[PDB]
Amino acid sequence: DWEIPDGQITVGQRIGSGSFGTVYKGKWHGDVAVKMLTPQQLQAFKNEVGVLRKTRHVNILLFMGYSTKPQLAIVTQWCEGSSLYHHLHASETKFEMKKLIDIARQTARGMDYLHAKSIIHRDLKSNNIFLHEDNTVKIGDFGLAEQLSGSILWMAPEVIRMQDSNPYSFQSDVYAFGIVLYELMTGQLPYSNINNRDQIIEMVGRGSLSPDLSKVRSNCPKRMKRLMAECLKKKRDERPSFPRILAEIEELARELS
Amino acid sequence: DWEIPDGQITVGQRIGSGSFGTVYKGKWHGDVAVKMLTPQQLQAFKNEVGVLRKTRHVNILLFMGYSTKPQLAIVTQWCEGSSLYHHLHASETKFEMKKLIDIARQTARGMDYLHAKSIIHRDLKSNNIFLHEDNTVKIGDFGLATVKSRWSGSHQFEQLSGSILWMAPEVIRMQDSNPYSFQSDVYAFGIVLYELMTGQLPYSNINNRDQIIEMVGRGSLSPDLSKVRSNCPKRMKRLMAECLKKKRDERPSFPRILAEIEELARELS
Ligand SMILES: Cc1ccc(NC(=O)c2cccc(C(C)(C)C#N)c2)cc1Nc1ccc2ncn(C)c(=O)c2c1
Ligand SMILES: Cc1ccc(NC(=O)c2cccc(C(C)(C)C#N)c2)cc1Nc1ccc2ncn(C)c(=O)c2c1
Repeated sequence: DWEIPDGQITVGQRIGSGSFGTVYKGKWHGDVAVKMLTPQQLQAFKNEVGVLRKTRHVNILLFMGYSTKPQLAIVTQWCEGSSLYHHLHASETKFEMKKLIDIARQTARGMDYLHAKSIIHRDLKSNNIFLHEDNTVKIGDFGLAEQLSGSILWMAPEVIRMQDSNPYSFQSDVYAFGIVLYELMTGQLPYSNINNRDQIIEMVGRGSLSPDLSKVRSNCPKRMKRLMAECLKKKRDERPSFPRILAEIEELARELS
Repeated sequence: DWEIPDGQITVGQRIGSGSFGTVYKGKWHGDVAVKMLTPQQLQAFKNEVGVLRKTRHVNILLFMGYSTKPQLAIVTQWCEGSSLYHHLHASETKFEMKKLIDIARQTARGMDYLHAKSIIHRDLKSNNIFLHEDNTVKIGDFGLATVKSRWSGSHQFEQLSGSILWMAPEVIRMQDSNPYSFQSDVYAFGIVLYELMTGQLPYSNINNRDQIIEMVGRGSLSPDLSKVRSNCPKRMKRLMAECLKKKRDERPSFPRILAEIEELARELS
């Protein structure tokens, strides 16, 4: 099975921490990442292992195993480099249009696979798209934790309204992908001009606010700008599905190279 | 689970073909490789899916799924680029020592993982080490041949010509009809290390295959370790010699192989 016996993993350097969980770099048949969980977090651990063991895709963080003794741990592959957010907004790594579209294609592949497996990511954003060895996209959920300040920009109008106390779906994931596409094609975050977070939460929820699509770079293909606008629509039933998103991106990638 | 429904995979270009198995490049949530088998190869298919679904490692070919309708199909990730054999021997891709050691380190990681999962590779060679995007090692078994004796308990080197260089002395002897082990896999890895550090295949000066089969089996033949390049680390040459020993019980295990290479890599920076 995927259960890793006690004493096999060599837990190294502490990478990040929050309440509930701590991530480490470790050794287990090469480089690995280990996420340690509190004994209280047993159900959450079981649900996270259950979702991760359903995935075998190049563009999804590779699940490798879990441990139950001495503590609850989730073992994945070690990602090398930084997130797409870091590249676009923290560093100033100026990518060529070819590479931008490739990242978008690799992300659509990962998202399309998840949806086919009946998995909603629930928190798709550039901070959750790892650029492994500066080339391969690895979609994961790297968060550890008003409290959702780092996810509001990618939140669909109905998610912000918490519309049925169950506002998450394949369509809300499509919306977040439209925001990732915005980031890639403009090189910036949406609502950069707006100072208050409560203004964003209120105006997006009401329908009074949407990203400025005139901010896209001059070499942004026409098909990409249309698809981004289709992904960002207010009514979720108007948004496309990922099989259509991916085929549109793949057809665009070949038309460029 | 991992069964892929009919009509999902778009089977594209034919990459390679052999007795029993044909491989294709396809589309299924991005790029994929599809291996179609004959309906008569059902047991082999089940055994191959069974072994592949036990693996989740960066340095092992990523299994993605399978289909049984209209034909038996094994779906894996699509590898980009060429094999380590192609880089070292068919081309002249001249790697720096840093990269050579990294390839060996990534291969020892993959091999160590397999052994921990109680998987003997059975046919490790530079042709089965894919250099994905010219950087990440992906160990798989890319052979489509199936050549041997189906009924032959003791059997043939006229169909195993592409694997004899990596075959341990006891594998060639087929002694006990049970010659495959973790130790025979360690031997093949010693030959991959030879290839990396010399830049050449062992016994390049010997013309007859039957001469190689006879002399290696008898103990009368072993690779010329003076052929290693001048910047080959001392630790690497010793480890290669330890991996290539005639008595299999004298060969090291991969946890140790890995530990020696990893410390060596950091010792080079
Ligand atoms: C160690 C770990 C274990 C589990 C998870 N879990 C997930 O990412 C996840 C959890 C639930 C659901 C999903 C889905 C399937 C929705 C996706 N994608 C993913 C993340 C991690 N974090 C993790 C993994 C690899 C890493 N490599 C390099 N660096 C520098 C890191 O910071 C790092 C962090
Ligand atoms: C499509 C396929 C399905 C299954 C396997 N099977 C194995 O690799 C395998 C079969 C049995 C056992 C093992 C083990 C686990 C021992 C290893 N390693 C591996 C290979 C392939 N071949 C395959 C896979 C990806 C490819 N990408 C690029 N290129 C250009 C190819 O030629 C290609 C070929």
